[PDB]
Amino acid sequence: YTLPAGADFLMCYSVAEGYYSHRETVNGSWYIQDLCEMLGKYGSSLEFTELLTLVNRKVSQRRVDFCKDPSAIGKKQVPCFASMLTKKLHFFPK
Amino acid sequence: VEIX
Amino acid sequence: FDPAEKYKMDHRRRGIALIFNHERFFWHLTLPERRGTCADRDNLTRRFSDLGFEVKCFNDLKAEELLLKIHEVSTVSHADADCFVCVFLSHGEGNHIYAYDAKIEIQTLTGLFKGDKCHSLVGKPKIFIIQACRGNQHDVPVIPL
Repeated sequence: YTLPAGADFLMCYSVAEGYYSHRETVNGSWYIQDLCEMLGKYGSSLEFTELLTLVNRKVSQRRVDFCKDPSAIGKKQVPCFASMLTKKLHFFPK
Repeated sequence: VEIX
Repeated sequence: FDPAEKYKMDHRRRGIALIFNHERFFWHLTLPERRGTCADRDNLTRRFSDLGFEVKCFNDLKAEELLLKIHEVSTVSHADADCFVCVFLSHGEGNHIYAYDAKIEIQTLTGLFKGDKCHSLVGKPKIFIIQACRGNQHDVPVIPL
């Protein structure tokens, strides 16, 4: 079979459409911190979209704990990934 | 925490 | 039809992981500094290096420079690579991210890697990772019933 020219893209966003995304001034962004933790732990074994789903859960557990603007306290973030992948993706040790 |  | 089919990840190289790291912006964009972003860049470099990627970082590129660099990478051969990864760490809104001096629409960046534009990545994963705001809504907390 031929393939569509649009196929096999995976777009991994730190937050769903239309929203603010959060970044800690020392530790880095919520999303990249949790992505990197999951990569360290599971990158070499789990399927990558499976891993990204774990990242969705990790980031969803976080909240703005302190903020100069009291209305922003407790605010949230869910990441969003878009798959045009056609197969399972693993990064087993080469 | 800062906004991106 | 194999429901367990996997991408072939047995090429000579894992492939390239580009990281575009943006910390400060042209004064007139009125965008605050992104403290903590180099922490992200370094964290990603370690994790992706450990997965076999050849990681290349670029810091605070102007839009013209960024687009040149991404065009360059899209035109080199990925024949002996498993996949391609491209990370943007910056400000954003709508469907765009910011380079140092100007917004870039995400579709402009991804379009360079579509099958007809980048033959050597046809059939291989093309993975884009974007840390950036995407609008002005601040999501609120809810609880289940």
